[PDB]
Formats: sequence, structure tokens, C-alpha cells
Amino acid sequence: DRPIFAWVIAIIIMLAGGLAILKLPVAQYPTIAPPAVTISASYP
Amino acid sequence: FGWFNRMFEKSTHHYTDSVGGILRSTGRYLVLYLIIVV
Amino acid sequence: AIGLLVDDAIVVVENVERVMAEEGLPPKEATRKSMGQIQGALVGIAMVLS
Amino acid sequence: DLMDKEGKGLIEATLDAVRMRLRPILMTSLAFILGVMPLVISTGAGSGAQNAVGTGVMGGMVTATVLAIFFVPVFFVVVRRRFSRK
Amino acid sequence: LPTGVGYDWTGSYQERLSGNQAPSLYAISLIVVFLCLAALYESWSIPFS
Repeated sequence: DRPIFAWVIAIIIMLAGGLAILKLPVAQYPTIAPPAVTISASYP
Repeated sequence: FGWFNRMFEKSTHHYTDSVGGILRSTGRYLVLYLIIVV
Repeated sequence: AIGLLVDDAIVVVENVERVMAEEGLPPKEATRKSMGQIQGALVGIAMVLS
Repeated sequence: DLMDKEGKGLIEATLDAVRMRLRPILMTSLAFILGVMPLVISTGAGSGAQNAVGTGVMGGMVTATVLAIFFVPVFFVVVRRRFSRK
Repeated sequence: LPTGVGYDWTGSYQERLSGNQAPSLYAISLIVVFLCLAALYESWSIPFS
């Protein structure tokens, strides 16, 4: 169709997505195990 | 009233001719634009 | 905002006011082929104001 | 719009364009400065924040139309930017 | 200063005000404004005006 208007749409994605890589956790596997709390006392 | 007659004059003469008058030149009002930025 | 609000109100109205004189023409269809000249901006200006 | 659908107007489209629309600029911009007017002075204790806002737009709108309809860019631009080469 | 005496801020931006902040905000305000002025325009001249 027309070049510019489309290229401008793709340049949002050059940012936004690239902005997301400088703003969303870079860590390992995401929380998998169902989460649990742990009580812990001590009678010496 | 005056009012209309007035505005129609400025817009025509006065303005538009003085715009083709400046448009004629260029490098004087460009060196002015950069003087503005400084 | 009150300023950047009647600005967008003013252009659509007064661009009819010329097109009803520049080619003396009250009717509906004047309004129509004025947003031929007006609206090309309107969405574009809204994209850069943002 | 004139440069395309209508005729070139190398400089006689840019000129012919404000020949038909100095009205809306100096009608809004005047309406804007007057709506900001009650904040710049007039109110002087109820909220002094009104002074902080209006002072930095009344000042700028004087220099946003008496300049941008004129002298420095907004005519001059399209000329050397669009034309002059390619 | 003497040994065993450091420092730490409180609490004194941690990220605020005119920038730092501002520039990066304006920066993108400039990187976008040009687009939009092309999504309805086309060229390499219109948006510079």
C-alpha cells in the first residue's frame, strides 16, 4: 500500500519492545511451584 | 463596521505582501532563527 | 486544557465560514468538503499532541 | 494540500495558504491568552499556583503566533526543508 | 574521615524532579512527534518544519 505510515507503525515496535527489555525481569524460569509458607520454632 | 474592513486590510497588504517580502529573503531570518536559539 | 480544546473547536467551524464565502455556500456539502482540508490534520495533530 | 491536488505554488501555495487562514490562528490564540489571563494576575492569594501556570504560556503564546505566523519559521521552513533540493 | 565511618542518603530523591528525569521524557517526546508527523504526511521535510 503506502510505505511511511506502515514503517512508523514498525518503529513503535523498535521502541516499546526494546523499552521492555530494559524494564522486564531478566531472570530464570518463572514461578512454577505452588507457593508455600514455613513455620519454624526451636526448643534448645 | 470598521472592524471587518480593518482586519481584511492587515491580512491582505500589510501582512501577505510582507510575507512574500520576507519569503524573498531567507538567510537573514535564518541567522535570526539561530540567534533566537542561542 | 480549556485552551487546547476550543482551538480544535474553532478550526472546523471557521473553515466552514470561509468555504461559505470563498465560494458562497451555506449548505451541508460545504461542511463536508471542508474536512477534506481540515481533518487531514485533526487525527495527525492528535497523534503529536499525544 | 494545494501543492498536491491543486497546483504547485513553489512559494505561491505557502503564501496562498495563509492568505486563507490567518483568521483561526489569531482567533484561537487570542481566545487562549484571554482564558489564561485570570490566572496570570487577577487571582493573587487563593491559589498562587495559578500564577505559575499562566505566566509560562501567556508569555509563550505571544511568541508562538507573533513569530510563527511571521518572521521566523512556519513558511520559511517548508521552503528550505521541502523545496531547496529534493 | 576516620576508620569505621561511612555514609548513606535519606530520605533525598531516589529519582525525581527536573532530570535525570526530564531529558529522557522529552527525548521520547521528540522521537515520537516526528512519526505521527509522517503517519499522515510522508516526505523527509514536513516534520522538520
